[PDB]
Amino acid sequence: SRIINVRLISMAMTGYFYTFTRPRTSLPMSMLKYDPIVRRKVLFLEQK
Amino acid sequence: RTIPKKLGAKKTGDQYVIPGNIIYKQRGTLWHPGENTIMGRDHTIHAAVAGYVKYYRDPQLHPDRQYIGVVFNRNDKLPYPKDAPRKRKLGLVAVPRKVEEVEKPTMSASGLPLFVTRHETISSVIAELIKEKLAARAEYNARQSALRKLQQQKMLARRGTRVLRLMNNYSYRETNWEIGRLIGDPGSVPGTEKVGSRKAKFRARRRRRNTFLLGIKERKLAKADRREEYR
RNA sequence: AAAUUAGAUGUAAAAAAAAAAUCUUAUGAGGGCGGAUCCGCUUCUAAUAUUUUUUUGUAGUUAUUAUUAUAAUAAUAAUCAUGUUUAUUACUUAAAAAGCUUAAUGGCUUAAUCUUGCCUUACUGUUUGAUUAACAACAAAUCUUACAGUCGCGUAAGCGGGGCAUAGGAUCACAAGAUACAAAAAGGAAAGAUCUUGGAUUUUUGGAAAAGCUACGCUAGGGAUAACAGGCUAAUUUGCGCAAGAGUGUACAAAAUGAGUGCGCGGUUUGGCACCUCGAUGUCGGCUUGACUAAUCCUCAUGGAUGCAGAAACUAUGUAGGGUACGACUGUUCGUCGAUUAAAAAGUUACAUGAGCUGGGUUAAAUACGUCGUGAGACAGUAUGGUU
RNA sequence: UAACUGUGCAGAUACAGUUUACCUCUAGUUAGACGAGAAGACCCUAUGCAGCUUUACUGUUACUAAUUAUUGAAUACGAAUCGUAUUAUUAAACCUUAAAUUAAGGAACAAUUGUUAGAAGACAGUUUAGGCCCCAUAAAGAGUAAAUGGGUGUGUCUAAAA
RNA sequence: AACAAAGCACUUUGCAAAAAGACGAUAAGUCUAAGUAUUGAGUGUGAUUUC
RNA sequence: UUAUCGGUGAGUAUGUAGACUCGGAAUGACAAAGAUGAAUCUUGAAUAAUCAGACAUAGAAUGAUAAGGUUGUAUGUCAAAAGGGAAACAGCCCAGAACAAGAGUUAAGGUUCCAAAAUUAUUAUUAAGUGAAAUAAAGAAAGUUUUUAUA
RNA sequence: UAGAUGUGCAUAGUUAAACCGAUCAUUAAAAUAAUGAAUAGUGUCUAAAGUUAGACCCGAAGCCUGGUGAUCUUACUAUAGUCAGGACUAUAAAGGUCCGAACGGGUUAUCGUUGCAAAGAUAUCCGAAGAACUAUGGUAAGCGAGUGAAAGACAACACUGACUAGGAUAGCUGGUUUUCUGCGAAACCUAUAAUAGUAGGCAAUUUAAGUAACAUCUUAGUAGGUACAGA
RNA sequence: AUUCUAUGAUUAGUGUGAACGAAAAUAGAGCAGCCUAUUAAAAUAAGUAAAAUGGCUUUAAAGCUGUUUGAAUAUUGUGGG
Ligand SMILES: [K+]
Ligand SMILES: [K+]
Ligand SMILES: [K+]
Ligand SMILES: [K+]
Ligand SMILES: [K+]
Ligand SMILES: [K+]
Ligand SMILES: [K+]
Ligand SMILES: [K+]
Ligand SMILES: [K+]
Ligand SMILES: [Mg+2]
Ligand SMILES: [Mg+2]
Ligand SMILES: [Mg+2]
Ligand SMILES: [Mg+2]
Ligand SMILES: [Mg+2]
Ligand SMILES: [Mg+2]
Ligand SMILES: [Mg+2]
Ligand SMILES: [Mg+2]
Ligand SMILES: [Mg+2]
Ligand SMILES: [Mg+2]
Ligand SMILES: [Mg+2]
Ligand SMILES: [Mg+2]
Ligand SMILES: [Mg+2]
Ligand SMILES: [Mg+2]
Ligand SMILES: [Mg+2]
Ligand SMILES: [Mg+2]
Ligand SMILES: [Mg+2]
Ligand SMILES: [Mg+2]
Ligand SMILES: [Mg+2]
Ligand SMILES: [Mg+2]
Ligand SMILES: [Mg+2]
Ligand SMILES: [Mg+2]
Ligand SMILES: [Mg+2]
Ligand SMILES: [Mg+2]
Ligand SMILES: [Mg+2]
Ligand SMILES: [Mg+2]
Ligand SMILES: [Mg+2]
Ligand SMILES: [Mg+2]
Ligand SMILES: [Mg+2]
Ligand SMILES: [Mg+2]
Ligand SMILES: [Mg+2]
Ligand SMILES: [Mg+2]
Ligand SMILES: [Mg+2]
Ligand SMILES: [Mg+2]
Ligand SMILES: [Mg+2]
Ligand SMILES: [Mg+2]
Ligand SMILES: [Mg+2]
Ligand SMILES: [Mg+2]
Ligand SMILES: [Mg+2]
Ligand SMILES: [Mg+2]
Ligand SMILES: [Mg+2]
Ligand SMILES: [Mg+2]
Ligand SMILES: [Mg+2]
Ligand SMILES: [Mg+2]
Ligand SMILES: [Mg+2]
Ligand SMILES: [Mg+2]
Ligand SMILES: [Mg+2]
Repeated sequence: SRIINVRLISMAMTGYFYTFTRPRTSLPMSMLKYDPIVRRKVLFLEQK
Repeated sequence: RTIPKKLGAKKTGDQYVIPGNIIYKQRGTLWHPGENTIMGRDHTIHAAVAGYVKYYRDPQLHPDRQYIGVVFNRNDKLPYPKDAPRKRKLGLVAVPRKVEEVEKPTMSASGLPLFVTRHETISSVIAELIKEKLAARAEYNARQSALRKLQQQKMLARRGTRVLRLMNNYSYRETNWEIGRLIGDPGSVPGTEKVGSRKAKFRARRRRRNTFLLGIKERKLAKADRREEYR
């Protein structure tokens, strides 16, 4: 209940995602990850 | 009753090992990695090369450490003198090189284009020196604008190009990897690179400061002409 | 007593050269000799280490002192310093402790700690060798390698597939993305398949949605000892002995008495164990009939006793031949009392003895009461009755 | 087909040692043959059963309530259609008495069918069998048991910046 | 000593088409009863005396 | 002011040890080469039983430094192993039974008789049948022998 | 005469699967970049086996369905019978009255216990005009429970739910039959609602291919901290 | 056309599981077609097909069914699968 599992959706609209955990009483996650569909580092943002 | 952890030595001295073989499982570094050895996340020591395990002490490296190594010759003794040439093995096999040659075909077995490419369309002597300074700066400023305009033409053509390639089921679509290389070549993430230069920013800051100060000069001088008429 | 701060080891920093010896190494002399590089022998040079080895030199600079004619010579003291003295740089400073997500253990101080800068490799696919072939199988696990893709940090070398290490479970179903495999006449679709991911005291954590009673119990078995006896043990005992002697005995250790203890025998009480299924929960009582033991109540012989005058009684040594009765009350032996008696002592023998008797017992179903339970029931309860 | 002591799956006619005993019956007697019989008696086990109890699990009913249909009118009211309220009905729904009718009463209820919800151990079936981590024990490789000894052990924390 | 018992107490039953109660794979229907609240059924108590 | 109470510093002072080990065996373990050896090992194909063990010796845990108790470890036997010895004997001491013969050769163990083989040699002790194939203790005492001192 | 017909397995691998194919799969494009997989089948007989059937053999208590029984016994029902004599009481006859035969019970003790008897004998005791006892018929019993002055009582050897026929299992127990020959265990680990079971290992056997096999010793080396010793 | 036997098939499929389990087709036994049925029957089928709901069967289709409802009229493409 204290920790939630979020989904970091790629901003290349390729449908790839990364799942990381973070506390509810925190800000949304945002990272620069490697999208294997386009094979390039793009911006991944939390789903909601 | 717990599951046994089975820590300790997995290879005794002079025992043959190949790369990756565990030699010693430990909680902390009871034995530090030495010659031709690797330490893992949990401090497990593995051979990096084929050879024979050797337990020794290196007083030159650390006064109170004990190491595990791997020697290519079972008769060798560690620690090797610091002044002796490194003993290393090639570890390669000779094979004939390839005869690859650019033979890209144009049509498939069915007679259909392998790739279809589509493009888009849409102060006496100082003044002389200062002039040489201004001209050089103005010349580069013209060259920079004469080349930045060129880059905006290659990017427009590249980002506008569409290479449709034959896939399964006789379909024609753009590959996803090529779509990734449209913005730029791999090696850096476009957008992280700083578009501007710090030196250029300083130059702009001064020019803005000059016109501001010089602006007061013109306004103050202008006010003096209005005052003269009043008087 | 308990608040903050400052402290808390020592040394070095002009500079050595040279001779041989002992190994060890060398991708040194492509050494020599046997079989350039491999292997076994090997001389020479070089380097490290070692010797306490063989020594030689130990100045210059500043100043002091002494002699010599401001200089020269000798000795003595100081000497890291061309550098913002808050100097700096290198080595050294036991162990424990602090810190490193959390207990404990190990490790780290030359970083795995701390501080700062930029980052998000806490990456995608496949893959190597191991855990003396993970857990003495399988699976879920742990560490590790390489290639391709493309990102970070760094002058560079390079490092990065989360955390110093050791404490977070699958399938099925269901849900969200991708894949373009198959599509039950055909075109689509539904429902399936592959890859990624999520929600689990799936906590009996290799993964059932799950309360009791039966003394009216049934069947198949075991007798992992359960109701008994035998067997082993001897903690304990209502079983004893010996050694020692604080103390009591008006005196005086051992006439008598004997704290807390030590060394023992023995198998009666309450226990432990479980080789063993069998006549039991008061394991035992009474009756009949014994046999044996001796740690002796009576009868017989006898030593000690300032505490044996006599009598009685006490303590101890021999000795088990014959005796140790009768009744009342207590469910029973436990016991208690009455009146006699020379005395009305004990134990072992499967309660000695129920194919010898009894049923006081050893177990029921009936009934009432009491206590416990929501209830069926239970009780080492109480009372009456109950094919030996 | 003896006694004793010893031994032994632990209480011996049968084993060991020693001792004792001529062969064979009759009548008595019941100490032993762990005497015979009764699977009679006790405890434990089975993912065997039976009965019973209940705030065990999962169900069926008694029973209560609502509703389409059989089931139509009149009026009133709310939203010609619906729904609500009341009234009446050989004026042939249906029901009761009655061979069973232009008779009498009840009455759009009741009753029955289907569906839905609640609901009694009243009844049936079935069930009732704790992981991980560190240290020592552990006998100088690893491993190693015991309702063994220790641990205020653990069922996590963490996106790095203001 | 248990069951029954006479006595006593309580609950229920108005009989207009089925009084309640019992029975009927489940009904028509039967007992109740050719009975009617002083009747029938169920429940506990257990004459009387004192309550 | 104390050879009083506690505390601190020093000690190359004395003891204590499952979680003290600076020192440190033997044993056992791993692997290399050579040698020896009775194929004892691995793999392929096919395919079992077993999953309360018991006792002995050493060393522990547990109990009470009790148990033919319970539970690890090391080694063996029995289990599934007859024969000889331990009087009789699953587990101990020897030794692994294919069948015969032999005053054959030996193990453990024995040699007066039962009962195969010594009443065989040497030196001492014991006088209690102690003892002789299952050690009852502390202790006592002009028992007796020897040794060391001693009048 | 001629032609066709009648299961099957193998001949190609690969992936989840197709496409593809001596090549295929993952690599979100492909490409020796990496990793895995490639070559005699088929039929028959003899023997041993896995699977499904009763399944090596013998043995439960129970559960369900269809039938049978109320000549025993319980209650009720119809039709009938029986109860010497005496005493008391208000009656000639009005009483769950009294003593006591027949009859009906079964209180206590003894015997009997392979009995005369699978409930008897002897004595003793209780009721004996009543809620009595007896006779011949009838009704009601087995998913639900008939009857029950109530004892889990009775319902014909059986009743905490009868008898009979049909349909079982049993990780539990017992048994499993001729000879010779070769080899020869284990009672341990892991998992399991498991501990009396089972599975996978370890591992016994068969007989082929291998061996720088395995065991032991010697020599040199290595890991690890016990006995001991110490403070 | 139906019926009987084997194969298809420890298959497709269903089901958490344990298990359950088709059809096409092939072969054999038989063979037969019709309404003018070789024994006397239709003016071509309406509360029916079907839908909702409760069950059965089953793979979700087809099929059987209580309750409440309720179609169309031939290849000149009406109706079922
Ligand atoms: K006898
Ligand atoms: K007799
Ligand atoms: K009940
Ligand atoms: K060891
Ligand atoms: K009488
Ligand atoms: K009975
Ligand atoms: K053999
Ligand atoms: K299938
Ligand atoms: K259907
Ligand atoms: Mg293994
Ligand atoms: Mg289709
Ligand atoms: Mg279709
Ligand atoms: Mg489990
Ligand atoms: Mg596990
Ligand atoms: Mg036993
Ligand atoms: Mg005195
Ligand atoms: Mg005496
Ligand atoms: Mg005297
Ligand atoms: Mg006297
Ligand atoms: Mg005499
Ligand atoms: Mg007695
Ligand atoms: Mg007897
Ligand atoms: Mg009772
Ligand atoms: Mg009571
Ligand atoms: Mg009586
Ligand atoms: Mg005996
Ligand atoms: Mg004999
Ligand atoms: Mg039950
Ligand atoms: Mg009317
Ligand atoms: Mg029940
Ligand atoms: Mg160890
Ligand atoms: Mg009264
Ligand atoms: Mg009625
Ligand atoms: Mg009463
Ligand atoms: Mg009373
Ligand atoms: Mg034992
Ligand atoms: Mg056995
Ligand atoms: Mg033997
Ligand atoms: Mg002898
Ligand atoms: Mg001879
Ligand atoms: Mg002789
Ligand atoms: Mg003697
Ligand atoms: Mg194929
Ligand atoms: Mg009769
Ligand atoms: Mg009378
Ligand atoms: Mg009378
Ligand atoms: Mg009677
Ligand atoms: Mg008799
Ligand atoms: Mg063994
Ligand atoms: Mg079993
Ligand atoms: Mg050490
Ligand atoms: Mg068929
Ligand atoms: Mg038609
Ligand atoms: Mg239909
Ligand atoms: Mg359809
Ligand atoms: Mg249809």
